Amino acid sequence: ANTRVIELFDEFTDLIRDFIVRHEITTPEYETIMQYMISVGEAGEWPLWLDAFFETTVDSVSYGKGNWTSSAIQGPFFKEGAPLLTGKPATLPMRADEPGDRMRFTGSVRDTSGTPITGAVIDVWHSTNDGNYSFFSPALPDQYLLRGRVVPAEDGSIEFHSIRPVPYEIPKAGPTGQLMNSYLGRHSWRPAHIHIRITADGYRPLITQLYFEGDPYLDSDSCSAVKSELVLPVNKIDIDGETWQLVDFNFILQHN
Amino acid sequence: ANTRVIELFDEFTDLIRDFIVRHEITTPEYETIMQYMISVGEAGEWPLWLDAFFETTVDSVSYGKGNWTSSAIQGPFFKEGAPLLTGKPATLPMRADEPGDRMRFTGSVRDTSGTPITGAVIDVWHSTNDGNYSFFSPALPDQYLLRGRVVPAEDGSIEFHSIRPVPYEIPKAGPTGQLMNSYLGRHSWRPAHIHIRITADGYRPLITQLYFEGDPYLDSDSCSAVKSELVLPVNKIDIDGETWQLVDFNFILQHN
Ligand SMILES: Oc1ccc(O)c(O)c1
Ligand SMILES: [Cl-]
Ligand SMILES: [Fe+3]
Repeated sequence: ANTRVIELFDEFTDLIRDFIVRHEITTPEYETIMQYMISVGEAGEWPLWLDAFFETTVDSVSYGKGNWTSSAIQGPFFKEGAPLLTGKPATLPMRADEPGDRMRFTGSVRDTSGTPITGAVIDVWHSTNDGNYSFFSPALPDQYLLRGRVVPAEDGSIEFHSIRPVPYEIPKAGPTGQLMNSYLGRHSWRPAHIHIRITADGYRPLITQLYFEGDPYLDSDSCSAVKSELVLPVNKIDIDGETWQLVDFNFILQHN
Repeated sequence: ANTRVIELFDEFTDLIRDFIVRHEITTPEYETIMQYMISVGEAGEWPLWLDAFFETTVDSVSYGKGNWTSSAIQGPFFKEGAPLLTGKPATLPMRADEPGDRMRFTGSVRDTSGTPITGAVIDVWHSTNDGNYSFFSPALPDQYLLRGRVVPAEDGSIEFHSIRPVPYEIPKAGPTGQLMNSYLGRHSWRPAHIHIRITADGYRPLITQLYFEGDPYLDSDSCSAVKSELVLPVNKIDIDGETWQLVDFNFILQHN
């Protein structure tokens, strides 16, 4: 689109060139940068690397604060074609003895006023206790597991159980890992989270994630994605052997 | 941990983050970028694209103007290992019936004091008429074509023969070319240039380029790397009833 790209480019160009000058970026520097950017290309990191530092912001622009439910970063992990789920307590598809703490999510889907949005479909997915997002892991089938679509009751409410997601270290060994881990000498962890997308004819898509109080990497997310409005109050319930974690959330929507 | 790296990178990201924001960079735009960035690596174009937009700027910090020869950007197409050329007249390795006007290059290398620098070796590389560089074109073989190393005579003069470069167009079909030609509605032409590198014990290495007077793209370089001081007159002075191009430059080197 010619005129828009023309605008941004030139301004982008000047921005970097000015960055190069003010910091007298030398040739070996240039060369390391270029080398590095090649690295990222050579592995599959661009959506990873870009989503890590920049989408939080591409996000803040696209949907922006206010009394909706706040969006959050989509991530390089979504997968279309999730199953419609409808069972006893409507569970995410998971292996047997999928490990560690069991989880319960409860909530609403109402519009500005507060009137339940019946025609909502609602995708959700999240990483195994073990840091792996199926479809993106040698360890895991290329199937629907901890992924799935859920419909709201006409009363408003929704429910699903899954397992409790936990802190994920982005590949220590990736260009992004090295950048986060070694050169910047910080860490490659995100807080425990659950990604969520919500369609509805006649409203505006929403895409967000939720995290957990007492989450050690809340203040320090690698991907600077955590808004506070989206940290989950967490009830640790001990239904014998299997310790459960229950969580509640009320979604409100854009509404075209 | 790298504090240069810490400091530049944080600023780098805050800028980009600023940039995204003031310009309302929308998700679809974001993705097109990512898609672009990716397709740049796939075309192995980082060192193309990057040098085209930024090497001019890195060049100007990390080497200064003065009574020695002005440097210029290296570009993506340098190769280490070109052969020493020693000859009746030294001649760059060239395919049979290699298309273009026969060019004859003369000059010298001396120091800021006037003394010939007899210990210098001069790398030279330029494109084929056809606008291709060896080792960087699937249309030429990975062998040293139109690359070689000349050394000056005891009296410090240099001479090589070769074909005379012509204006070069970054392939319109690349991601880089597509950006420049289509997306920005500009062109992607550089003027005929000869890349030079001089190294010599005692001296700071020089990498530069030589342009030709009249060169139609002179006032309009895609990479925007021409410098008036580096535009050689061309003397079309014929011999054996055949059409030579005569070009002469005197190199001057800084000490250390
Ligand atoms: O950025 C560039 C592109 C093409 C060239 O021939 C060159 O020397 C530099
Ligand atoms: Cl060598
Ligand atoms: Fe995730």
